[PDB]
Amino acid sequence: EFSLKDLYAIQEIQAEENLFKLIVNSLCPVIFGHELVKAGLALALFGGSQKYADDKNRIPIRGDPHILVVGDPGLGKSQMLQAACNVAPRGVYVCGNTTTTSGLTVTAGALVLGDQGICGIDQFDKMGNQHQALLEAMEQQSISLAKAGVVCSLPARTSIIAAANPVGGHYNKAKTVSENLKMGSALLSRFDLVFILLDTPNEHHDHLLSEHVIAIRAKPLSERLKVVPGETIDPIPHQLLRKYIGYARQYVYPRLSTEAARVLQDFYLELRKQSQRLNSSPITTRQLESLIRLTEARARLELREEATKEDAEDIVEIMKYSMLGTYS
Amino acid sequence: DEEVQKEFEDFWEYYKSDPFAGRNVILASLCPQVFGMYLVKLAVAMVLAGGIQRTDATGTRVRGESHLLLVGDPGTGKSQFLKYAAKITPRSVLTTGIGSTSAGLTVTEAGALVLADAGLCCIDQFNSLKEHDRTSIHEAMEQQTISVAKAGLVCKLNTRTTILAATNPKGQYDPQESVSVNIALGSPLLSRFDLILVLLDTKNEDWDRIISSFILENKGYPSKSEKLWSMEKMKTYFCLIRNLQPTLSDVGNQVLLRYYQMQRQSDCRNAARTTIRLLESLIRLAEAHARLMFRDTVTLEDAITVVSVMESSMQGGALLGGVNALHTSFPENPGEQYQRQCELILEKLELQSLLSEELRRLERL
Ligand SMILES: Nc1ncnc2c1ncn2[C@@H]1O[C@H](COP(=O)(O)OP(=O)(O)O)[C@@H](O)[C@H]1O
Ligand SMILES: Nc1ncnc2c1ncn2[C@@H]1O[C@H](COP(=O)(O)OP(=O)(O)O)[C@@H](O)[C@H]1O
Ligand SMILES: [Mg+2]
Ligand SMILES: [Mg+2]
Repeated sequence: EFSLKDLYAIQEIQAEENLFKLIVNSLCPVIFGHELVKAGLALALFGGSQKYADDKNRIPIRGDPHILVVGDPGLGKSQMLQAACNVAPRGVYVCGNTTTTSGLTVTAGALVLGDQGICGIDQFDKMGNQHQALLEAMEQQSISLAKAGVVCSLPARTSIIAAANPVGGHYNKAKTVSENLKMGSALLSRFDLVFILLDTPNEHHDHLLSEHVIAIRAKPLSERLKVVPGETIDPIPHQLLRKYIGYARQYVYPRLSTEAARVLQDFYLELRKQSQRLNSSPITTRQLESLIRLTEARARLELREEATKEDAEDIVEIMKYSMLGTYS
Repeated sequence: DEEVQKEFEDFWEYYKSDPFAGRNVILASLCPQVFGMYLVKLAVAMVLAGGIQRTDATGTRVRGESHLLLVGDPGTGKSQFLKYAAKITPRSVLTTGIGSTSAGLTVTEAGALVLADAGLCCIDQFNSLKEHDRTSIHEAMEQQTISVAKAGLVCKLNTRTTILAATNPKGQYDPQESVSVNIALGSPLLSRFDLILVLLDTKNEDWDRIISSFILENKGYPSKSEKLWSMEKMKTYFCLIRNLQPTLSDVGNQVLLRYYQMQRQSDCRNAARTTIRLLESLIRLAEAHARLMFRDTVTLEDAITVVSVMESSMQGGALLGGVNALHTSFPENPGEQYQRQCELILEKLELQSLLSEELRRLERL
C-alpha cells in the first residue's frame, strides 16, 4: 500500500510539462545517444492490457511486448539493460552461458521468478540448444511440468528482453539479413521489435562522444527527444521512478479509441501489400495485434485512459526502425 | 612506520635532475634473470600499477583495472614473467588453464576469479581454453561481477581481478594476417585486452652470442653494482603506491582526446582496436603511469610516455611504425630520448603551442 506522501509525489510527477522526455532521458543517463532504443525499453517496462473477451471460453491473449537488440560490439548494449532491470517492481538478470534448459524453465526457473516483471537475458546468441524451450512459455503465457508433461501447470508472465552479437563479430554490410543472425522464421517473429545497430566512423558524433566520456571521468520522433546543450533536464531518481510503475500498473487500464484504429489499419494494409512481393520476414496477423499492444502502452506512461491520434502516431515512427525503415 | 616513507622519499628526491633514471632503476629489478626486454618489462609494471574506480550514482560503474596478453614463439620467457609476477602481488592464484575445470573459471563453492579479489589471476595456455569456458568469462572480464541463476538460487558475486595471460601462436606465425586470424579469437573477446604485445624471433648474430654468454657464464645480474633491489622492498613499493589518487589536468587530456579522434579513421582503423573501449584504456594507463613516479598530477610527460607504448602495441597497421619488443635494450640516457620523442610526436598531431612550454620547463630543471 502506498503512503499519502507517495500519492502526493505521484501527482506532482504527473504534472510535468514534457513527461515523455523526463522518462526517456532518465532511465540511464551515463549512455549518450540511442534515443529510440531507450524509448523501446521505456514502453516495454509499462506493458499493455490483458483481454478476457468471451469469458465463457476466453482463451486469453498476452498483453506485454518482447524486445531484442542486436548490433556491433562496443556500442554499449549491456548497460541500457542493467538500469531497466533495476528500475522495476520485480526483475532478474541472468547470463546465457551458465544456464541450461532446466534453469530457464521450471525443474522454479528464471521465468517463474520473473512473474509480473522483466527477465532480461544477456548473450542470447551463444545459446544453441535452449532456443526451442521458451517458444511455449512466451506464447502460451503458461508453463507445465517438465517431468513427462504430467499436467501441474504454473503461471509464467514474463517480458523477456534480450541482447546478442552477430555470428561474424562485426556485421558486414553486403549480405542478407537472415544469414547474419542465425535465426529461423519462428523465433524471429515472436519478438515485437528487433533493433539493428551499426557502428560507423562519423565526425561530429565521435567529437561529442569523446567529450562526454572525458567529462564523466573528471518534427519526427528523433529530435524532440534529443537534448540541445544549454538546458537542465535533471533526472528523477530511480528510487522515485520505481514507485511510479507500480501505481501505473494497477490503477489504469487503457483502451483504444475509434480515431486511432484507422491509422493502424492503414499501416497494416500498406505493409502487407508491399512486403508480400518483396523479400522480408512474413507479416502475419501478429503485427496487427502488436500495434494495438504498443499503442495501449503509450497510454499508461502519461496516466491516461484513451488512445488519441497523436498517441497512435508515435507507434508508427518507432515501428519504422526494425521494419521497412531498416530492412534496406 | 615512518622509516619506509623516509627511505622512499630520499630515493625519489635524490633523482631530481634526472626523473627517468629512477624509473629505469625501478624497471631493472623486474625479472632480473632475463636480459633486455624493455617494453615487455615496462608493460607489466604499468599493468600491475592498477587504476582508479569511478562509480555512478544510481546503478552503474565503469572498470578501473587493466589486462594484458602475450604471444610469441616457444622459448622466449613468458612463463618466467608470469611466475615472477605471481609472487610480488599480495594475493595471487596461479592456474594451468586447460588443466583447470569450469568450477574455477566461474562459480559452482568459490572458483578462481571469485577467489582472487583485489589480486591478479595468472592464466597460461589460453589457446584452447574449453571454448564454453572461454566464453563464460566475457561477463566477468568487463563488468567485474558475476550474474548467475543456476538451480533457481539467484546469487550474485563480485570479482575484481587483473587477468594476465599468455598463449602460443598456433600455426606458423606471419607478419601479416593480424592476430584475429593467426590465433583465431572472436572480435568481442579480442577487444577487452588493453595491450597485445607480439614477440617474434628473427635472424640476428649478436643477441645470440650475448644470450649464450649470459647462460653459459652463469653471470647473474651483469650489472655487478649493488644497487638492485630485494623482493621485500619491491613488494612494499607495489603495495604502497596503491593508495595515491591522481587527478587529471589540462596540459594532459587534450593529447589523448586528439589522438583518439585522429586514430578513429586514418585509412584502415584496423578492425577491433578502434572502438570506444580505446579511450577508456588510454586514460586508465595514463593514470597508472602517474602512480609509479610518486605524484598525483598527470602532466604532458605521462601522456607522451603512454602514447608510444600503445602505438607500439598495435602491431602492423599504425601511424608511426612497429618496433619488435625482443630486440630492445635500456638506453644509456633516457632524457635525450624523451626530448626527441616529445618533439617528434607533438608535430604531426598539432599542438605546437605546448612544445615551447614543455621545452622551457625542461630547460630550467
Ligand atoms: N555512449 C557511450 N558513452 C559512454 N560509454 C560508452 C558508450 N557506449 C559504450 N560505452 C562503453 O562501453 C562499455 C560497454 O560495453 P558493451 O558494448 O556493453 O559490451 P558488449 O558489446 O559486449 O555488450 C562501457 O564500459 C562503456 O563505458
Ligand atoms: N633472456 C633469457 N635468459 C635466460 N634464459 C632464457 C631467456 N629467454 C628464455 N630463456 C629460457 O627459456 C625458458 C622459457 O620457456 P617459455 O618460452 O616461457 O616456455 P613456453 O614456450 O611454454 O612459454 C626458460 O626456462 C629460460 O631458461
Ligand atoms: Mg552485455
Ligand atoms: Mg609455459
